Amino acid sequence: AALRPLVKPKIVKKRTKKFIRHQSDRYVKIKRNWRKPRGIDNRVRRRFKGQILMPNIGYGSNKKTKHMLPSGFRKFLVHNVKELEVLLMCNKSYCAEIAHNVSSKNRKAIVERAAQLAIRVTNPNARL
Amino acid sequence: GVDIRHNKDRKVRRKEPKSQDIYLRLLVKLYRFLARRTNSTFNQVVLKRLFMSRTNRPPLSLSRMIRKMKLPGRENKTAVVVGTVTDDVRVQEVPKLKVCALRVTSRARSRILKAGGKILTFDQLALDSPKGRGTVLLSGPRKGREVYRHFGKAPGTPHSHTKPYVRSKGRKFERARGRRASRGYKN
Amino acid sequence: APSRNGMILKPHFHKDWQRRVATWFNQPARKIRRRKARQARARRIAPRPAAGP
Amino acid sequence: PSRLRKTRKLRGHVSHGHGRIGKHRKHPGGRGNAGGMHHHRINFDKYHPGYFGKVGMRHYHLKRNQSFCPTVNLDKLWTLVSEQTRVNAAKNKTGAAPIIDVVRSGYYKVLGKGKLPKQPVIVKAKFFSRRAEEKIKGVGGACVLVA
RNA sequence: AGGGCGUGAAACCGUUAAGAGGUAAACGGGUGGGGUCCGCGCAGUCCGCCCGGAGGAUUCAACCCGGCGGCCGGUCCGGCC
RNA sequence: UGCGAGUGCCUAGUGGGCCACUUUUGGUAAGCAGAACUGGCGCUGCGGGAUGAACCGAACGCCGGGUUAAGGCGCCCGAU
RNA sequence: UCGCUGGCAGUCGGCAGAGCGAGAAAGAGAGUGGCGCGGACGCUACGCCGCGACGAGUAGGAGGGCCGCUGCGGUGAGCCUUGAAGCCUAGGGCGCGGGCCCGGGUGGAGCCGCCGCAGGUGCAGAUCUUGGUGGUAGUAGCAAAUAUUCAAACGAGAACU
Ligand SMILES: [Mg+2]
Ligand SMILES: [Mg+2]
Ligand SMILES: [Mg+2]
Ligand SMILES: [Mg+2]
Ligand SMILES: [Mg+2]
Ligand SMILES: [Mg+2]
Ligand SMILES: [Mg+2]
Ligand SMILES: [Mg+2]
Ligand SMILES: [Mg+2]
Ligand SMILES: [Mg+2]
Ligand SMILES: [Mg+2]
Ligand SMILES: [Mg+2]
Ligand SMILES: [Mg+2]
Ligand SMILES: [Mg+2]
Ligand SMILES: [Mg+2]
Ligand SMILES: [Mg+2]
Ligand SMILES: [Mg+2]
Ligand SMILES: [Mg+2]
Ligand SMILES: [Mg+2]
Ligand SMILES: [Mg+2]
Ligand SMILES: [Mg+2]
Ligand SMILES: [Mg+2]
Ligand SMILES: [Mg+2]
Ligand SMILES: [Mg+2]
Ligand SMILES: [Mg+2]
Ligand SMILES: [Mg+2]
Ligand SMILES: [Mg+2]
Ligand SMILES: [Mg+2]
Ligand SMILES: [Mg+2]
Ligand SMILES: [Mg+2]
Repeated sequence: AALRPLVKPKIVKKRTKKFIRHQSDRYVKIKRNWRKPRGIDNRVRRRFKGQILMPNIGYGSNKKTKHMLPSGFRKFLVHNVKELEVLLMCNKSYCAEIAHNVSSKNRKAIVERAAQLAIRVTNPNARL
Repeated sequence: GVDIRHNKDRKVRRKEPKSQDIYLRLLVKLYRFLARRTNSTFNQVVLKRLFMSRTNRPPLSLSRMIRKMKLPGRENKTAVVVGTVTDDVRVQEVPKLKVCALRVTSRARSRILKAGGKILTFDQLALDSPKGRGTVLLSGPRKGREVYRHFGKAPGTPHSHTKPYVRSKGRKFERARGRRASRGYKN
Repeated sequence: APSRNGMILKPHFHKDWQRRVATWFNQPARKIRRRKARQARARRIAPRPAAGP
Repeated sequence: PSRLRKTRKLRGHVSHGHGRIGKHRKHPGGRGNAGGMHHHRINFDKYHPGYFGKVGMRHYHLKRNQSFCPTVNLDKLWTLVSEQTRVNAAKNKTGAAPIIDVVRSGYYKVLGKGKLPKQPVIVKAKFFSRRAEEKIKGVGGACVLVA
């Protein structure tokens, strides 16, 4: 059994789809990263019915459940074993991550030390 | 929908000092606590002035301070300046004074101490009188800066003694046509 | 074009001022050279005053 | 620092903050301060009266060294010497008067603006004004001229 | 890495697999279906205190010896600023 | 009856406008040219007018429930 | 978001005594006579907390970016041939967004976080510059000046030698 968080409230998200840039489907030169349209005659900017939506501030997530992984934990990036004693006291709320650059032999030691300290790791069997 | 306007909803006043002086921010913490947890408006005025910029807290002079402290009634009270106390060389006799100030120039300090006065920082003022009672709050002339004689009704407009922006003052610079009566007209 | 109240100025930048701009990047080198020459003169005139007559 | 200025916030806005109706053209009013008489007339009249025209004489070879004469005031008169001088002069009952030579300090003319403390002085200057002389007389003291 | 040979992107093309196809195609919102993978899913949480039962230890409170530390002496003595 | 006010600096863009009820000048008249008052469009999406810059209603953060405006309820198409 | 320019230094604990929301100013005032050793969280105050109202926007203005790129001073007893940068991905996620973090693969030598500093710092357009690649399309076309055929040889191979 994995390590459960202190509380697991029902996470509500106002929108699950991403905000794709207008006319990013038609061209390859236009990437899906959002850019606010600024054309004078642009129907997405003028918000005509049935067009692409825009990232309002109203879509913001509940502050109590923001940045929260589906398990109920908040991510934290770890590069070496010296920065797990940091999460030693943030035990039931924050999980850990091994940075992609860490080699296998150090990733091991990080994993056993986290297991000893009861800190949850979301990528515990990454490279092997 | 509601029929209102949003032009003036946001106030413009300062909420914190714009500066990063750590001693100033400690003073602000102390006086925030005092103003919140007391019922004296003196502390509110003091921190409001702590928030201000330099042009809004001009230097105060020994001459003004001595005159305003020898005004009748306010004997042996503590003068309080949220600015700077500068020295004034055109004053001869210095009385005994009890000043509290953010900073005092060296010669002003020498004059006051030799005359037998006492100079305080705002932490000592808070320790001595939390409500600031027995104090006379002063400030420097706020419109003494040279910038203010350039403001208001534009020069070259009837009945406006406004200083113009001239590169240099002399005989050949902006003195002929809107100034004389012979050269055209006079404003 | 003039704007709201301000000063009316006369920049002398209508010639070709950029083809002749004297920078001072060699100022420390010139100071070092001058003082080295000064010391050389002072020790070539052995007992005489350094500042001259 | 370019990090803090306005060009960084205008990336992505087409006109770079200069509008679209009236573009940012090159010199839409003439170079420099042209048209002072013609189409900037009311700016020049409204903020620079007297700018156009001539007045007064001409002086072909003017010498500021000839026209040089700094001034000092009776307020600042006692600052030109040490306060030891003033204290000893006030203390002394013989009646001796200290000599205040303003040419040594670097002033040529004495103008009398403010009060003067009740103490005799011999002021040794190059020029005097009538009011300064009367104030020095009133405090009780002499004005000696030097060349 | 096979002599214009480090890495080898996009536009474009070949083939394999999956899906689909009379209102050019593509797009937004809402579901549904099918896939590829993931959960290492497949009898499902623990954490304190107390009660009861079997256990096992050099074992508790108190007392004595030594060391260290924190606060005082209404006004202990001595320093330093 | 309602409402917190006063005051100072620095300042960008703009200086091609157009439409509608009532008033109104030229013209036979005009989706013509020129004015007055108010409101709009430009800068503005949304329900209705099948369709539409300015018409009628109503002005906008992301959502659940309820109720209405103008306009509608044979079928397209929600509602006799 | 704005306003209240609202609240919180009172975590005042056996040297203790748990309060400051309630219609109507101001003392949980001081004195003078007549056993068991115990009590959650909090407050990067540039933080945390509590009420109300509000949320259209071109030209333009301002603020915040723990958005992003390159380089310098500090700093992480930082990362790395047990695999850095770069690139690909029907893999898992976070953020309203700019973007970012993991997994897999390829690759083979360097790279990044935080505090400041600096700038030749973010592209969809400009009949933009340079390089490359499509549909058109196996299409247009290979038509000025009369003309070629048979046999053999060489040759891997002959309408053309
Ligand atoms: Mg438009
Ligand atoms: Mg609203
Ligand atoms: Mg608005
Ligand atoms: Mg405003
Ligand atoms: Mg301008
Ligand atoms: Mg804009
Ligand atoms: Mg501008
Ligand atoms: Mg343009
Ligand atoms: Mg213009
Ligand atoms: Mg124009
Ligand atoms: Mg210009
Ligand atoms: Mg290779
Ligand atoms: Mg290659
Ligand atoms: Mg393919
Ligand atoms: Mg197929
Ligand atoms: Mg008309
Ligand atoms: Mg326009
Ligand atoms: Mg408007
Ligand atoms: Mg509208
Ligand atoms: Mg119709
Ligand atoms: Mg509804
Ligand atoms: Mg209908
Ligand atoms: Mg808005
Ligand atoms: Mg190599
Ligand atoms: Mg560079
Ligand atoms: Mg580019
Ligand atoms: Mg491009
Ligand atoms: Mg062919
Ligand atoms: Mg053909
Ligand atoms: Mg031919």
